[PDB]
Amino acid sequence: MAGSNDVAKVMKTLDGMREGLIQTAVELGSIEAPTGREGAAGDYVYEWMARNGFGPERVGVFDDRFNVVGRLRGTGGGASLSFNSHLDTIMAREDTARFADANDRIYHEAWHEEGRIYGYSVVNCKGPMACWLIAAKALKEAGAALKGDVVLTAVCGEIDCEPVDEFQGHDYLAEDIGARYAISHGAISDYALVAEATNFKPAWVEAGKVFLKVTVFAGPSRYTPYVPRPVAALDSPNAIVRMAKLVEALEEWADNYEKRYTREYGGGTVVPKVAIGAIRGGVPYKIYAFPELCSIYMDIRLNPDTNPLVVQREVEAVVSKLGLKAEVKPFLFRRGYEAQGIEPLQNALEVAHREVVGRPTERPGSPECSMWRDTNPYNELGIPSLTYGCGGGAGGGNTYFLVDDMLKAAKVYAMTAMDLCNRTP
Amino acid sequence: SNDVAKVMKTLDGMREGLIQTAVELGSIEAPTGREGAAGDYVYEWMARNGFGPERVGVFDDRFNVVGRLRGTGGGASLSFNSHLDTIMAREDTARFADANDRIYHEAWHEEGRIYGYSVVNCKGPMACWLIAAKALKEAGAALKGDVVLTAVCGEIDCEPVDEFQGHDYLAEDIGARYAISHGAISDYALVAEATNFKPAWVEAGKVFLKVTVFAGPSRYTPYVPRPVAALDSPNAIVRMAKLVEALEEWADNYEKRYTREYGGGTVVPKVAIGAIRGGVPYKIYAFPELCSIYMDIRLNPDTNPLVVQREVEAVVSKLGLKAEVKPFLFRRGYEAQGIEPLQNALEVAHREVVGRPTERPGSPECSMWRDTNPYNELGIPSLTYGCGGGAGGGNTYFLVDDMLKAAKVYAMTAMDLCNRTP
Ligand SMILES: N[C@@]1(O)CC=C([N+](=O)[O-])C=C1C(=O)O
Ligand SMILES: N[C@@]1(O)CC=C([N+](=O)[O-])C=C1C(=O)O
Ligand SMILES: [Zn+2]
Ligand SMILES: [Zn+2]
Repeated sequence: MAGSNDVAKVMKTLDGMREGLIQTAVELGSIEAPTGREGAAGDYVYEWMARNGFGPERVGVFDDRFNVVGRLRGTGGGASLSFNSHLDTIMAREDTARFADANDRIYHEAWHEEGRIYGYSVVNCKGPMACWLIAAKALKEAGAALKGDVVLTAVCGEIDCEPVDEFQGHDYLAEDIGARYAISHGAISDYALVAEATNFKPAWVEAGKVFLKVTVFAGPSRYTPYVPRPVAALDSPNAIVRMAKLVEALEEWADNYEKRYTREYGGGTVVPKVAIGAIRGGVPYKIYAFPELCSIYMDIRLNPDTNPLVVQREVEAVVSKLGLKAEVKPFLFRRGYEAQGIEPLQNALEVAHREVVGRPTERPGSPECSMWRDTNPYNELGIPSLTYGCGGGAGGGNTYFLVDDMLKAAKVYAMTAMDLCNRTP
Repeated sequence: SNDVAKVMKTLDGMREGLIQTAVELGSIEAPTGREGAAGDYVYEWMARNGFGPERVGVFDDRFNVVGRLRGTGGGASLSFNSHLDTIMAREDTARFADANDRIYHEAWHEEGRIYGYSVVNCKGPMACWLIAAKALKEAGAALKGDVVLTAVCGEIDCEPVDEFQGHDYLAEDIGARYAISHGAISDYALVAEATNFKPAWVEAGKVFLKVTVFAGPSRYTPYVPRPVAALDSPNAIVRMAKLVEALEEWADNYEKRYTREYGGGTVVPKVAIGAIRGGVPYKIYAFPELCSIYMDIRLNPDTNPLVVQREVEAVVSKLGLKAEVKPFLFRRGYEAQGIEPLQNALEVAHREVVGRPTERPGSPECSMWRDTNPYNELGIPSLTYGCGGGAGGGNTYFLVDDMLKAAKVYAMTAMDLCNRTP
């Protein structure tokens, strides 16, 4: 495996699909699809799949935020392979609170130039998606012989947004309604390749995460004309002032956390990092009396073998060490996984890659193995899964794909399927 | 120590609140899909008793309720978990001969007993640990670790499929797993359900299959071809009738073949055809070219859903029928790992309160869906334990005496386990 030169026919068929590949990627990439509003992108993919005869279904918690699942049905007796990429993209209509430059052309558009396709939404993640969409089209139209099904899974809400506090429900949900939902409601297979920009480097371990809301307490609040001064920062009745000290302690803890929990796996080396993604205390429209509490929100990545409570307790000890009183409240926990029994997919992939790209695969860097990918939900559910695709990673952060690379990735995908899907499950 | 004795007879002094909480909770209409009001009651109950509840939910009218009894520090934390939804809706006339019988929809205190399917499943076991927590708090029990109080929506096996999508039809995806994934974590979790004081720490997974038989061509009744052998009938309903018989045979043997013994219980994974539809009753002058059944196939923890799908496809091809066999639900079952500390804390409290070692649970009770699966899936070793016979069995009432024992077992388990070191 794979096949004979059933492969040759499919490779040429893909050669002839270069314009479709670019067109699909630009059209998809041009659709505004920040997490929370992936619907329009979903609709595009549904119709694309319908046109091409993959019998898509919308599989979603919400009628405007859904996954799209289609299939290329095999003849029987082979392993099934899922291809998966996500529908949502990074920058909403205006993320001025995160980024200082929340509106550049590259951040909200996509176009074909030279032999490149530009746009963050192409890098992450409409480009890799176009690649396996085309791969499947070629397989279908070439009449490739496949015993197993190919499952086509475009998912919403991959990006790490989460409800918390007063931000609840439809507008703020993500991973809970995405890949895991799609799989749990029918999109199952023997194996799954998650297409993301990895520069043709396969990973099959990823991090989990625990998000902590840390609320430091102080008080009592006083009207500004009555505030006691001077007072040592850690004793300040202003929770914001205490939080400032806590923040630098947590930064120290974080510097060492990633070192202490670094851990090497067959699938990659996890370097689990920590960042303080938000802070808020008091409200901007009533500032005449300082707040008795102040909260930060921490993103703490987990290697697959770390219980979230171990991390919560470590943060609680940083707080205690400072003599502060705080609530350390988790509001998100997802496990990361190393794929188990990945070998058949890893092998079929390695063989396809060598043929198409012409060299052995390189091992990915740590960040690419220490993040969230939808390989976690697949592996969680017993579907061995790895991530692989063309392009320098979005978090790199790349701003374009080479059309040559995309075409290579499409071929790798088609070859992988023609091999793996003809193995007996 | 000697808090135990104090708590024990804080609890016997609470028989009134236990009964009232169970009857009031059980009296709230809360079929899966409409569990909101039950959630509100639980939230308000938690708030009055100082457990600082939070609504944790995908929808503002279908949510989990998570509360907490905070420990002094340095101990293991324990979740108590029960679900807010109940089995019967007043409209389930499609399922039950008399879907409006009082036992399905009401709860009441009579003599020694509390009647109501909604108390058996699951307001009764919920009241048990609600009261246990209240007793632990008020008696000022010393606890190093937290007790996490987790009332979840959407535990019951309802699922979207076909045109039935979204809010009204979701369940487990927005229930316990959602609650845990969004903060309700602990070192251990006790899922309070009716188990007749027998602990289970293995449960089944499941794959739901939509099986659609194709036939045709459809004809206006005055043109229908007869006689035609069943398997050749242009009427998909007629073909499906023969397939149903074959799948019943497969199901008979399936549970034998995949029966499997675990430390946490013996799993006997069963199969049932839960629904059928072909054609529509308001247009019956031309028979349908397709007909669908919907299969509930339980999985032991070590069975891949695709193996099962293939087996069903094999039954179809042996009859020589054309059909789509389509999975529309798959969830894994788990045997807990590292359950020993909870198992032990439970066993000690149980022997003391109930006065005899625990027995292994009956196979159905560890061959079903329970929210131990999400906890174990997420690395929180979890077992299920509580008073009374299983609703699915199904039992109709709880003895208030049993409810009290359960509450005491819960309280004692916490005082032990939450004072061990994490
Ligand atoms: N009498 C009817 O109009 C009613 C129903 C059908 N039909 O089953 O398509 C045909 C008729 C016909 O012969 O015209
Ligand atoms: N897991 C359930 O809650 C859901 C469904 C039923 N039931 O269909 O009777 C019973 C259960 C039980 O009593 O454990
Ligand atoms: Zn991505
Ligand atoms: Zn139940």
